[PDB]
Amino acid sequence: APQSITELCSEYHNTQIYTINDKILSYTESMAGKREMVIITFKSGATFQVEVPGSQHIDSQKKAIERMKDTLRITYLTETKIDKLCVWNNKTPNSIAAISMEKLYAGA
Amino acid sequence: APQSITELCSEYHNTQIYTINDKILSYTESMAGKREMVIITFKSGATFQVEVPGSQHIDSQKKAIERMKDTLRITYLTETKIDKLCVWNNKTPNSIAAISMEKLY
Amino acid sequence: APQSITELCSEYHNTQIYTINDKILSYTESMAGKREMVIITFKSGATFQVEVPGSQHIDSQKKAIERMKDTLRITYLTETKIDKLCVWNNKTPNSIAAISMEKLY
Amino acid sequence: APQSITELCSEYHNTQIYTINDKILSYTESMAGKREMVIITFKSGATFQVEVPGSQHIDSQKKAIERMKDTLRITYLTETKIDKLCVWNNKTPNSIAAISMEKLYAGAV
Amino acid sequence: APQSITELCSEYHNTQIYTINDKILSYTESMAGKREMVIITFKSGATFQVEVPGSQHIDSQKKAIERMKDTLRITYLTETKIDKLCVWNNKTPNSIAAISMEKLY
Repeated sequence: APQSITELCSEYHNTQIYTINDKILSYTESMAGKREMVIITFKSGATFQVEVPGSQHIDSQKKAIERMKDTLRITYLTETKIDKLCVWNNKTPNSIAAISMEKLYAGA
Repeated sequence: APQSITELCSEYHNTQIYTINDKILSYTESMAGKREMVIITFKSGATFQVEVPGSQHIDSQKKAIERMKDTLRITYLTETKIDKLCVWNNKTPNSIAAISMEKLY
Repeated sequence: APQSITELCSEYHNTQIYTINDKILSYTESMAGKREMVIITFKSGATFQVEVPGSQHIDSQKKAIERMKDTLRITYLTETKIDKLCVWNNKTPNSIAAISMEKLY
Repeated sequence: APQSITELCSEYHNTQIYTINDKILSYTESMAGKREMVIITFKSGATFQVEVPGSQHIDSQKKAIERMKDTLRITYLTETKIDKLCVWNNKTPNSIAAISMEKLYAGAV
Repeated sequence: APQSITELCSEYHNTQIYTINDKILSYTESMAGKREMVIITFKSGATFQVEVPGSQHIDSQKKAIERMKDTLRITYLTETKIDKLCVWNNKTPNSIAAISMEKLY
């Protein structure tokens, strides 16, 4: 198993690491039919989504998607700084594949 | 996929964006049979609901409804400011379709 | 759909609105067989419960009950002030049907 | 339905109320096979568990067990004071059956 | 039932207790197909994971895994200090089997 979000992104096609290093500016959540998704944007202008569950996803991904949306909401509400985002750039807005957060009052 | 709550609202009939720009005044939650819903109101007088799961909803719009209700509760409790609300105006009170929040911290 | 907890309570028999206007004094949760419930009390002496899921509950209520119990726990932990409680008075202690929370902010 | 954790504990065999009146000292959670449980201890030395789901538990107890573990974790994290604990003393460590939490009150006893 | 994380770790093969005594430095969560996992690292350089649900895992382990990932996220967000970690060292990075947290105030 990968030990980094970067290492993890390297295993997929059409993924790309975006160094956010900032907290979420806006959180949008929809329960509208066929558009059950979450959209987050940063002051950098960057906009991402946790795309509507469908055929692009496998079964094990069902819970992961819900968890990802749970994470984005709590991250937004607690004003937690997001470090990097591994996203699929072949989707508009870019679909989130993985998220990493780092509390840096130290190093590594 | 839409990149905005406004853009998302544009894809539906009977929807309408309400610029709330305020925190939830009251949170009401019911578990009473046939009225399992959540009602939120703002000091503006505006009142909205996350309607009882019915036949008007598609299969896995089921999880989204629960999540919407989870979001409204945590938003209320944390006194988080809600920006906009895409709602279906063909329901009384207006049913929530999407919610957007932005912290200009 | 009702726009108020009071309006909602009016639709049911054996319900009654109780103006709590106070935070939860005690939170009791049981996972003991046949008594999987939650009991909350206020300094007013008032005691309420989210009764054990049974034959009087339709399947739409199943998630609502769990949500109600989730709400009471987080309300208690965050010391959030509860406004009103629509409860079924034909149960001892009174069973919670709906809860409303307001804020003078 | 009982109106108290004490009244509730009275309905069961092998149960016993412990007046903790303190916050959780340690929270231990395991996902190891056959030992999916939670263990909490207090500075009093008292140690309790939310035992691994099995035969002794029924089917509505399934969600209640998960909820109990959810409650212990949030209680621990928020440093919330636990009042009493109705536990089954026929298990080691004692298995948690119910938990009660009181929130101050200058009105007094 | 064991009464300690260390006593619990002793019941398994390929497990090992790591005394972390520190808060999580980084939290990584993936929903990418076949890599639905969580990775946490500490300033000590130590890196652990809650491995992708597979075959080693029985069935009641399904909820435990989700719970473990829920715990790591909330622990990270609240900057809570983790005491010990019982992990399976036969995986890279080491897979988390159990976690213990203490206060000592």
